[PDB]
Amino acid sequence: EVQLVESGGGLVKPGGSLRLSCSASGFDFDNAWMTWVRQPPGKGLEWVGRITGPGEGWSVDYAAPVEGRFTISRLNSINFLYLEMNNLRMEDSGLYFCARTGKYYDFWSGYPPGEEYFQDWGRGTLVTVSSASTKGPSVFPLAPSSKSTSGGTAALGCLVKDYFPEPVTVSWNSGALTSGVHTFPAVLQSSGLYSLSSVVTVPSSSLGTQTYICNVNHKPSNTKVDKRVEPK
Amino acid sequence: YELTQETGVSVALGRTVTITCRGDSLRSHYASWYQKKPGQAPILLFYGKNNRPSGVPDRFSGSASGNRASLTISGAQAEDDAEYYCSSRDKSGSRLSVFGGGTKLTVLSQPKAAPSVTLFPPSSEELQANKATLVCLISDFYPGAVTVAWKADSSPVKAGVETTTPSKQSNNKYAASSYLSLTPEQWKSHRSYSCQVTHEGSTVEKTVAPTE
Amino acid sequence: SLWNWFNITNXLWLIKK
Repeated sequence: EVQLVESGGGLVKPGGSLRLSCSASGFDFDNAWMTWVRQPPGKGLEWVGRITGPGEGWSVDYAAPVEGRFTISRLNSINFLYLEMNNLRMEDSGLYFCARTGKYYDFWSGYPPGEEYFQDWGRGTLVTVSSASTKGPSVFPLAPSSKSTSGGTAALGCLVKDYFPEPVTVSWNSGALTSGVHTFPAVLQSSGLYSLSSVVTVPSSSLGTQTYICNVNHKPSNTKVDKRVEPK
Repeated sequence: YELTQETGVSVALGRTVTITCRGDSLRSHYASWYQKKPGQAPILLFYGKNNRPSGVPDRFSGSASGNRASLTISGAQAEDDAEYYCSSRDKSGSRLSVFGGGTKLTVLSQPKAAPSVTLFPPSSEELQANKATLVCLISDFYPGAVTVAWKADSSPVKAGVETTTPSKQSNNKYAASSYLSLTPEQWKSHRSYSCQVTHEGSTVEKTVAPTE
Repeated sequence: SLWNWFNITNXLWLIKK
């Protein structure tokens, strides 16, 4: 019954600003406590801040590295939670959730102000903070050889290097080749550019008869590259 | 983070496992646990003294003693393979909340598989761009927990290494990729470069050379 | 006003001591 939908996320330059929205329905939004929670890429959850209900005068508590820059607000009339962000840093990436905060306090063992738990969550919206501009992918072939062969089957692929922003879709032989093909996840270099690899395993007795071409596509930079991989 | 958890814990299928969360504020405050799967919203599992939300199976149970809070999963099922976080107050009597380092629960539903490693030297096309990137690909291993190390000759490589986190394949096995960026001078200055991949006590090593 | 959660949790704890 409870529904939570975040929105307003995207790419933004360092020092810039952005306002995330969150709609709620299926419960009493007017008296319910709300909390924003983020998950940096490759890391775990991180408490941002909490907005209280009417009884507490809508008081808001932020995190230490957050306070003085972010601002939480709510509109009970339209059931919308807002997170205004100013002077955005790169560390503020990437994903932000809004959650319905519950309140717990055992009388005999609890200690004030008790504890806060989160009953319901949303899908969250992605907020990427980078100073890098759009760039096309530099494709390099991963040619098969004695250093990269094993029995009747051999391994060859492509190296999609230095592109931005995500994503890059790589197929083979106009999508005809799908078996044994594995597209690895992209790694984010210190330069602020993405890089991945698309490999495919094939019989060694097919290098003379069949030709292999990887089809890299990067819509953010409007670049399609058809690169043929041949043995050394 | 003032709340500490285990980096990673593994458990057999249908057996009991207990993760713990340590913090000074836990002496005065309880802790709430949450299940986190990649690309999915967190889920409240347990909170307070003895409160289990509806929808959560009875195999999940929490406890607290001293500065430690524990979550026990008697008879862990295959789908329990996920990440878990404990939430509580940062300090005793504080209005702020904070999570833990997070713990990756490894449920061995599939049989442990050996990694397939392949090392690609810098293509001549890349070398003309005054760049040299060693691509070390790893795939078809279980569980997703591997250690990759680079060597120049017999000497370990310090900086220049970037590795991805093991991701699910089509057959629910894991795969990762490591890159070692070198300058053409460095690539040609050594006799050979190696890519050591450790997995569950076993180590596979592939080697490449500037020649041929 | 007794509706401050902080006032209540504080109201309730002193009654122990």
